[PDB]
Order: sequence, then C-alpha cells, then structure tokens
Amino acid sequence: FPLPTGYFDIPLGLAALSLAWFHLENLFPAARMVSDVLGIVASAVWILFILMYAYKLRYYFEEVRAEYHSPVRFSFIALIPITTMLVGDILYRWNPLIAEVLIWIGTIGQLLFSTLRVSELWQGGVFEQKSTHPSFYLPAVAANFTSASSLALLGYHDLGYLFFGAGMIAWIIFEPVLLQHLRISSLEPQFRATMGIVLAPAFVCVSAYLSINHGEVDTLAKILWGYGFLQLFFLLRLFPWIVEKGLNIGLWAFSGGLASMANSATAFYHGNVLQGVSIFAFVFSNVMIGLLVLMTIYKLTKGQFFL
Amino acid sequence: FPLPTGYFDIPLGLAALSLAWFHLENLFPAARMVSDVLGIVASAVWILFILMYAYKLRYYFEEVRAEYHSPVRFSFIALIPITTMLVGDILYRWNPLIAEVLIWIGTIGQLLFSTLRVSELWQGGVFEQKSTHPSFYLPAVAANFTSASSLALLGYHDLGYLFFGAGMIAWIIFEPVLLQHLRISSLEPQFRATMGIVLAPAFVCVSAYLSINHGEVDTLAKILWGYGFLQLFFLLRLFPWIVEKGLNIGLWAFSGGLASMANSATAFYHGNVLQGVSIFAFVFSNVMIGLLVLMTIYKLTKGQFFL
Amino acid sequence: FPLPTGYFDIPLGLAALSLAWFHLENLFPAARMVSDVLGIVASAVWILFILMYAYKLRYYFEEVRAEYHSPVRFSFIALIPITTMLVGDILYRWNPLIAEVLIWIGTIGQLLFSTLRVSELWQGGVFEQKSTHPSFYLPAVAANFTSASSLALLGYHDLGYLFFGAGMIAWIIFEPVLLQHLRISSLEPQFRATMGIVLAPAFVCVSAYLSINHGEVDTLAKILWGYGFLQLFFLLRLFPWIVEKGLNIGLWAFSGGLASMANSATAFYHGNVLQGVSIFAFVFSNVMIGLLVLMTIYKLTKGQFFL
Ligand SMILES: CCCCCCCCO[C@@H]1O[C@H](CO)[C@@H](O)[C@H](O)[C@H]1O
Ligand SMILES: CCCCCCCCO[C@@H]1O[C@H](CO)[C@@H](O)[C@H](O)[C@H]1O
Ligand SMILES: CCCCCCCCO[C@@H]1O[C@H](CO)[C@@H](O)[C@H](O)[C@H]1O
Ligand SMILES: CCCCCCCCO[C@@H]1O[C@H](CO)[C@@H](O)[C@H](O)[C@H]1O
Ligand SMILES: CCCCCCCCO[C@@H]1O[C@H](CO)[C@@H](O)[C@H](O)[C@H]1O
Ligand SMILES: CCCCCCCCO[C@@H]1O[C@H](CO)[C@@H](O)[C@H](O)[C@H]1O
Ligand SMILES: CCCCCCCCO[C@@H]1O[C@H](CO)[C@@H](O)[C@H](O)[C@H]1O
Ligand SMILES: CCCCCCCCO[C@@H]1O[C@H](CO)[C@@H](O)[C@H](O)[C@H]1O
Ligand SMILES: CCCCCCCCO[C@@H]1O[C@H](CO)[C@@H](O)[C@H](O)[C@H]1O
Ligand SMILES: CCCCCCCCO[C@@H]1O[C@H](CO)[C@@H](O)[C@H](O)[C@H]1O
Ligand SMILES: CCCCCCCCO[C@@H]1O[C@H](CO)[C@@H](O)[C@H](O)[C@H]1O
Ligand SMILES: CCCCCCCCO[C@@H]1O[C@H](CO)[C@@H](O)[C@H](O)[C@H]1O
Repeated sequence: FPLPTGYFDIPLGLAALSLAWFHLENLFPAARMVSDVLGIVASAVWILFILMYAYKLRYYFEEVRAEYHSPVRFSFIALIPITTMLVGDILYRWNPLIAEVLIWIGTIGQLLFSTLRVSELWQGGVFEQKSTHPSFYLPAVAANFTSASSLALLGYHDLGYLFFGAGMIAWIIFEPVLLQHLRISSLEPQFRATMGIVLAPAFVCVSAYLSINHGEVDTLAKILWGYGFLQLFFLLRLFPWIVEKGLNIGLWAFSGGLASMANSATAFYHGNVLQGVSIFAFVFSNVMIGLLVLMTIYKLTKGQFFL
Repeated sequence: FPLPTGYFDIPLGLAALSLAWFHLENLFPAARMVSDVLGIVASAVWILFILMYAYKLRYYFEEVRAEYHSPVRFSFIALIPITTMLVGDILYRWNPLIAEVLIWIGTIGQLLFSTLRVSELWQGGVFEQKSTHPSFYLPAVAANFTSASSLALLGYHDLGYLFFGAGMIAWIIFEPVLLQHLRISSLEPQFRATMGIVLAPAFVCVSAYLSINHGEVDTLAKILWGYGFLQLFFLLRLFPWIVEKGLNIGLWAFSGGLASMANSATAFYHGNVLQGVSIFAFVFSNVMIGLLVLMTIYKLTKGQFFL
Repeated sequence: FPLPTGYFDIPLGLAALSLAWFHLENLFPAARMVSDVLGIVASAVWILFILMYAYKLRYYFEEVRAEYHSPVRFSFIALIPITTMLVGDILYRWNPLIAEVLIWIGTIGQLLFSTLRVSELWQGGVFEQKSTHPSFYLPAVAANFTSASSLALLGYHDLGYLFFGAGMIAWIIFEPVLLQHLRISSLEPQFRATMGIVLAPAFVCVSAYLSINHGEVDTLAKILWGYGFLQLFFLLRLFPWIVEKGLNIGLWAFSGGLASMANSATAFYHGNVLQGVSIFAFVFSNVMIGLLVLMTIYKLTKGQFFL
C-alpha cells in the first residue's frame, strides 16, 4: 500500500505549525495569512491521506490488521485521530460546528484505540524489550495532549485537564524505560528517524498545558521547557548518528515536537518570559519544518514518496 | 492458617467507602447513616482479622516469617497498618483519642515496616524481575497516602504533606518498571486479581491530596483524576482476562481504588467540578464494591472463604 | 594519578554546607563566620583539586580519556563544573564579578559535558544494565540543580527554572530504573559508597527550588522533603550493609545530599514549617559531614588519602 501510516506526521506537523502561527495574529497580523496557508495545506494533505487510508481499510485490510496487532507498529495509527483533531482545530476559525465534530471523533477514536490496544499489552507475551520504541508515545501521550488542547478550545477546560493529566503522567511513566532501553540497545537505522518523537513530550506537554490554562506561563510551564531544551540539545548532538544511513521522509517524526516548540514559544513571548529564547525557538522550529518541506518536495519530484 | 493476609483488603475497602460516604453528610444527611453502617462493619471485620493475625504471629510464626521475607508476599502485610489507620479514621467521629492512637500506631508501623523491608530489597539478589508485582504499591505508596490523610485529619497538615510526597513520588518511581514488566511478562492467573491495585494510585493520591489541602479541587487534582480514569478504562477492558480462570475473593484488591474513586468524587462534587463524572464515579464504585460484598456473602455461605 | 575524580565530593560537600550556614546569618549572626570558614576551606581544596586535575589532563591524559568514555566513570567528571559553580556561589558574597565568571564557566561546561556524553549513551551498545549506578545522577541531575540555583543567585530566575526543570524531570526519569536495578542486582562493595548519592535528589531539588522561588515553602517543597526523608530512612537502615567492607573516603558521596538537607532545613525554618524537623535535619547533616571531616583528617595523617 502506497501510504505508510507514518506519513500522517506530515499533516500533523503542518497543522500544529498552523496553530503556532495562529497565536501570533494579535502581535503581528500577517501571521494569520501564514497560519491560514499552512492550515489549508495541512487539511488538504489530511483529506488525501484519510481517503488513502480508508482505501487501505477496504482493499488492503490484512495489512492494517497486522500493523494493528504489532506491538510496535500499532502506535502510528494513533496519528489518524491526532491529525483529525488538529485539522478540526484549524477549521474552528471558520466553522466551529465542523471543528467540534472532528474534535470529538478524534478524541473518542484515540481513547477507544488506546483502551483496546495499549491495555492489551499488559497481558504480556507480545510486547518485548525490543518493542520499547519512541513511537509508543503516540497513542499514550500525544493523543491525550491533543484531546486536551482541542477540548479546551471548545470550552471544556476541566475535561481538558483530565486528558492532559493522562498524557503527562503516561509520559513520565513510559520515558524511564525508553531511555534505559536506548542506552543499552538503542535502535537500528531503520527506526532511528523516530528518535524525533523523543523531542515531542515536554514541548507538546507545555503547549497543551498553556492551551488549557489560558496562556499563563507559570512554574510548571518553565519546568517543562527546561527539560524540552535538554532533549533538543541531546537530539541535535545525536543527529548525525540519527541520519547515519541517509536523510528520509521518516524525519517528519520531529515535526510535532518542533511545531510544539513554536507554539509554546508564542505563549512564552506573550507572557514576556524568556522572549529571546522564544524568538530563537520559533525561528529554529520553522526553519527545520521548512527543510522537511523542501526535502519532501524534492522526493515528490523524484517519484520517491509513495510505495 | 485460615486467614490469608490479603483478606485485609476487605475492611480496607469497606473502611475507605465509609469515609467516602462520610463526606456527603453535609449535602445529603442520610449519607451519615450509610457511612456509619459501613464503618461499623469495617471495624468489626478489622477486629476479627487483627485477632486472627495475632493468633498467626503466636502459633504460626514461621508462616509469617516466610511471607515477611518473600520479595513478593511481604507487601500484603502493609495492609495491616493501612486498615488500622482507616479504622482509626472512622472512629474519629466518635472518639478522637482512640482514633489518634490507632493512627499513630499505623503510621509508625508502616514506616518502620517499609524502612526495614523495602530498603533491604536494594541489597539485591532476592527481589527478581518476576517480583515486579502490583502488590509492591502497598508498603511503598498506599501506606504513605493513608498516613498523610490520617495525619491531616488530626490536624497535622505539614506532616501530612511529607507522607503524601513520599507516596506520590514513590508511585511515579515504581509504576514505570511495573507497566514494562506487565507488557513483557504480565502475570500468571493466580496473581491477576492484584491488577486491581493498579487502579489505586491516582485515585488514592488525589483523595489523600484533597484531605490535606482542604478539599480544594485544583489543577494537580484534575490531572490525577485524568490518569485515574485512563487506568480504569484499561482495567475494564482487561477485566475478562483478569478473571479468566474465575471470580475470586482476591478481587477485593480493586476495593481501595474503587473506594478512593468514590471519595475523590465527593470532593469534586463539592467543588463543582465535573459533577456528572462525579456522580458516575461514585455510583460505579459503590455498585462494584457492592458486587464484591454479595460475592463474599455467597462464598461465606458455601464454606469457601477461610482456608 | 594521586587524585581520584570522586574526591571533588569533598569541596562539593563543604561548599554546599557553607551555603547552608550562609542562609542562617539573619537569624543567628555567628553563622556567617561559620559559613565563611567552610567556604574558604572549600575554595582552597577546590583550587588544589582543579590544579591537580589540570595536571592530569596534561600528563595523564589517557586516564582522563578512559574515564571520559566509561559509561560509568564519566559521571564523576560532572563534579568539576558542579563544585566550580558552588565555589562561585560562595565567592559571590565578596566578589560578584568573579563569582559570575565561575558560575557561567560551570554551567556552560556541565551542559556541554552532558550534551556530548550523556546523549551518546542513547546510541546503545556501551552502557549496560550493570552501568545503572547512582553516579549517573551527577551529570544528569545534580549539574542542572546547581546551574539553576547559581543562575538564580545572579538574578536569572526564569533561566534558573529551565535548568531546574531539566534536573527535576531527569531525576524522576532515571530513578525508576536505578531502584529496579538495585533491587535485582544491587552493587558490589567497591561501588556501595555511591549509594550516598541516592540521598541527594529530593534534597538538592528542593534546595534548588527554594533558591529560585524566593524561599517560599509551598506544597511542592513539602512533597520533595517527604520523599527525601523516606530515602534517608532507607539509607540509614542500609548503612551497615553500605560500609560492610569498611569505612572509606568514598563516603563523601553522601555530602551533597546531607548539605542540601541542611540548606533546605534553613529555608523551612525561615518559613515556619516543621521547625523541629528542621533543627533535627540541620544538626544531623552537620554532625555527619563533621564525621566525614574527622575521618578525612585521620586518613590524611596516615598517608592514606592520595594514590
Ligand atoms: C483503524 C484500525 C483498525 C483496526 C483493525 C483491527 C483488527 C482487529 O483484530 C481482529 O478483529 C477480529 C474481530 O473483529 C478478531 O477476532 C481477529 O482475531 C482480530 O484479528
Ligand atoms: C483509529 C482509531 C479507532 C480505533 C479502531 C480499532 C478498533 C479495534 O478493533 C478491535 O480489535 C480488537 C482487539 O484489540 C478485537 O478483538 C475487537 O473485536 C475489535 O473490536
Ligand atoms: C514533574 C514535574 C512537575 C513540576 C511541578 C510544578 C510546580 C508547580 O508550581 C506551583 O504552582 C504555582 C505556579 O506559579 C506556584 O505558585 C506554586 O507556588 C508552585 O507550587
Ligand atoms: C514566538 C516568538 C515570536 C515573536 C517574534 C517577534 C519579534 C519581534 O522583535 C521584537 O519586536 C519588538 C516590538 O514588537 C521590538 O521592540 C523588540 O526588541 C524586538 O526584539
Ligand atoms: C508483622 C510482621 C512480623 C515480621 C516477622 C519478622 C521476621 C524476622 O526476621 C527474622 O528475625 C530474626 C531476628 O529477630 C532474624 O535473625 C531472622 O534471621 C529473621 O528471619
Ligand atoms: C506490621 C508492621 C510493623 C513492622 C514489623 C516488622 C519488624 C521487622 O523485624 C525485623 O526483621 C528484620 C529484617 O528486616 C530482622 O533482621 C530484625 O531483627 C527484625 O527487627
Ligand atoms: C506529575 C504530575 C504533576 C502535575 C503538576 C501539577 C500542576 C500544578 O499546578 C499549579 O498549581 C496551581 C493550581 O491551581 C496553579 O495555579 C498553578 O498555576 C499551577 O502551576
Ligand atoms: C460524589 C457525587 C455524589 C453526589 C450525588 C448527588 C446527586 C444529586 O443530583 C443532583 O441534585 C441536585 C440538587 O441537590 C440537582 O439539582 C441536580 O441536577 C441533580 O443532578
Ligand atoms: C574534562 C574531560 C575531558 C574529556 C576528554 C575527552 C576525550 C575525547 O575523546 C576522544 O577525542 C578525540 C578527538 O578529540 C577522538 O577522536 C577520540 O576518538 C576520542 O577518544
Ligand atoms: C568538564 C566539562 C567540560 C566538557 C569537556 C569534554 C569535551 C568532550 O570532548 C569531545 O569528546 C567527544 C566524544 O563525545 C569527541 O568525539 C569530541 O571530538 C570531543 O569534542
Ligand atoms: C512529581 C511531584 C510533583 C508534585 C506537584 C506539586 C504540587 C503543586 O502544588 C500546587 O501549587 C501551589 C503551592 O502551594 C498550590 O496552591 C496549588 O494549589 C497546588 O496545585
Ligand atoms: C535550620 C534550622 C536551624 C535554626 C536553629 C535555631 C534554633 C533555635 O531554637 C529556637 O530558638 C527560638 C528563638 O530564636 C526559641 O524560642 C525556640 O523555642 C528555640 O527552639
């Protein structure tokens, strides 16, 4: 099937950057235009990708079956509901009713998804030590942070805090065994682009947190940013090793983290906290996601995108 | 010996539900009656069980010796001081002086217990990977949350926060390796009823927290509830697997978690936060502990309770 | 080479105790004298030790090379920048300009150090399960807490909170796998003195936190203290096992934790919170670091300090 599930990272990353620029509108009006263009690109890619995936469910169902049951690959499916909610969040600026349908479909879906599949891992005997990949953050952690921000947007803040709490504690509970496994075993080259997901948790956390708490940059938020930057420096240093066997579309896995860096940076800028670190983060993230776009345009014009 | 240490889960669960109903008195006066009846049942079962256990110490001491030294079974002993404190908490409504004796005996006991036994595990060579069971939450985590709430009740809030902090950080520090071990190895049928303890931490946490912080439902509390509900959904889905080889009195291990669900729910209802989720949680927990009571009455009348 | 890297624990511990006494000046003026004497001793030992280590870099460079690459021994190098910052903090009372040079050198150094070396562990294949030692807290956790407090002192509170957050979350993320490894494997006698580092995190955490947050003893701070005392009781009980094969200069590894116990205790005393527990902690820590000094004076006069 020509569409790898992982490619939902593309509208994921583009949609989150849209939302990041959106929060700048009231400081710099031209940011709205930029926010709108990214949101439209992201929504169109999401529509294309949802229709391709429906095509897969219908005619390549065994391949979805097998990725669903894999203790490793099941995770990427969580990107479907996540981008669904993020597109819904973009659309809210134009049609709050369609946005809310999309947000609930995505929230119910991810919750149902993790309850069915993540819990089942606890029966033992299928997940193995080498199953301890960064992609596990998706169903467990990123899905919940996205429901939390998206439900806040619709005015459900208390409900938002529940899903936030689920994401935050799930993250702290998984990372310990992940980092220990990387230390000991690490990852073979073909999985290494997924190290980009390791960037995500702190930054997606604080961005979701600031969405629910009215943009108030407090101690918790500063604390998350600190640890976010620590992981960024580590990943920067690791980058040559990560792309040891070459650059590839898998690198879109950094995009959710990078985009949350941009988003959180806008909140910090608004609240007048580390404004310089903010400008740096926002510009850095944008340039990098920009490089991902240029490399994806390159591959599209060398017939090397789809399978 | 006819009394398994695990059976202290019974007055544990009944006592915590008593305390849960107690907090409803000022919204609905008939809740006091219900709180009192459960507290009396719980206290009577606790007296019976304490006298049976003293009997074991005296005439079956090798069996206590061996459970004490087991890296797995030592944990259930922590239920003795825990229920001791909870009974003390019930009794406070009638006799604050006896309640405080019981609360200090239970606090000193659990602290002394964990300091002697839990620390010793760090000498290595006795605890094994397959020793990573949910029952380890008892000495480490539940004991401390119970001291914290119980010491708050007597007016020692700052002292309460120390034990709370010990419980909360101990929990976050153990769960990561527990969940990883369940993923990989899981648990054989005879230990599976102890999955019910996994429900407990978030809910016992927030309940203890609300006891110390004057019932103020804040961000931390909402965060804990979110993760509590995530684990509930997982455990619900896992339930058929949990009771694969049949229903049994071991299922009383859910009761501390269920009861803390009820207790925290009353605090949330009072503070006007997610009142509907609150009614659901309170009713759910009560029905389930109610089912545990009916199944225990059933077994008592088939001579299948004691050994 | 006559100086083991670990011996930087000596000025580390002495410098942190200096800072602890410093905070008592405004309650009890004679504490300044005591603070100054310790700070001078600590600074002189630090100068001696820095010059010995420069000597090692220059003429014994292969030995630094090999300790740098060890997945276990690399950690102790982090003590160089840590004590550098702490000496800088002492000196601030006399010369704020030299203090700030030292603080930035130490912050840039530790950050650069961890980014180069700690991240590299994630390439796998060098760090092993038996590499899971308490010394790993140094580069990861203690280095960051020291930058955070030291940058607060110079007036950079928001920057302080970033490094604090990095330390705090790094700690919670490592301890889980550490404690599990001690439970299963523990440590051979020659590494056991490093159990003293396990005392450090909660107490260094809360001390750094109180430095940044203006000494305000809040819920988070009480929570950290609770868990700090839990680990203290465990370590007390473990002590005979720790010194099974004899007392040795390695025991200076407790000194950062003990000194942070003293420091945090002063903040708690000021804010009128658990003042009695505070007096106990302050006196306890001082007596113990005092015993370490007497045993070090003893060994110095038996020619059994340097190699
Ligand atoms: C979007 C992701 C879709 C998930 C596809 C799920 C595969 C379901 O799993 C299957 O379903 C059958 C019953 O329905 C089972 O009995 C099969 O044994 C099992 O393979
Ligand atoms: C894309 C997000 C929505 C979730 C869709 C997945 C539906 C799961 O499918 C389920 O797979 C199970 C195994 O866990 C089967 O046993 C069940 O019959 C089936 O309901
Ligand atoms: C695991 C990481 C969790 C870090 C805990 C967050 C610290 C909470 O910070 C708190 O909230 C307010 C925010 O300005 C402060 O006023 C409070 O005094 C402080 O306790
Ligand atoms: C998330 C960070 C993005 C916000 C970027 C805006 C940077 C604008 O730059 C700032 O403009 C100010 C006035 O508007 C000037 O006075 C500042 O000195 C200048 O740095
Ligand atoms: C309520 C739980 C009671 C715990 C029973 C503890 C068993 C103690 O342990 C024992 O104690 C002896 C000394 O007292 C030791 O020397 C024995 O070796 C050891 O087995
Ligand atoms: C029920 C809660 C109270 C705690 C009672 C347990 C007392 C522990 O018993 C102890 O066992 C040790 C091993 O750890 C022995 O070495 C000690 O001699 C003994 O004091
Ligand atoms: C590991 C899980 C810890 C979650 C951290 C709790 C977040 C603390 O929440 C804090 O406390 C107050 C409560 O309303 C808020 O005002 C503060 O602004 C916020 O920082
Ligand atoms: C922990 C939750 C338990 C509290 C349960 C009480 C539910 C009562 O029900 C509520 O009564 C209100 C008035 O008292 C009505 O006005 C509400 O609409 C009704 O929902
Ligand atoms: C204060 C601690 C100093 C760290 C000493 C670092 C050892 C560096 O590591 C080395 O550096 C060379 C290049 O510079 C490498 O190519 C060598 O392979 C590698 O051994
Ligand atoms: C004492 C704190 C300051 C940090 C000094 C250490 C400098 C690291 O040295 C580095 O070692 C690398 C391997 O990780 C080599 O590959 C690099 O060439 C070298 O830059
Ligand atoms: C992992 C351990 C983290 C513990 C979380 C800290 C709890 C934060 O405590 C918070 O900050 C203020 C401090 O007085 C309170 O007012 C807030 O109401 C409370 O949420
Ligand atoms: C970190 C704790 C160190 C502070 C130690 C000072 C202890 C002094 O002691 C206190 O002095 C008070 C007046 O100053 C008396 O009134 C108190 O009762 C007495 O306990």
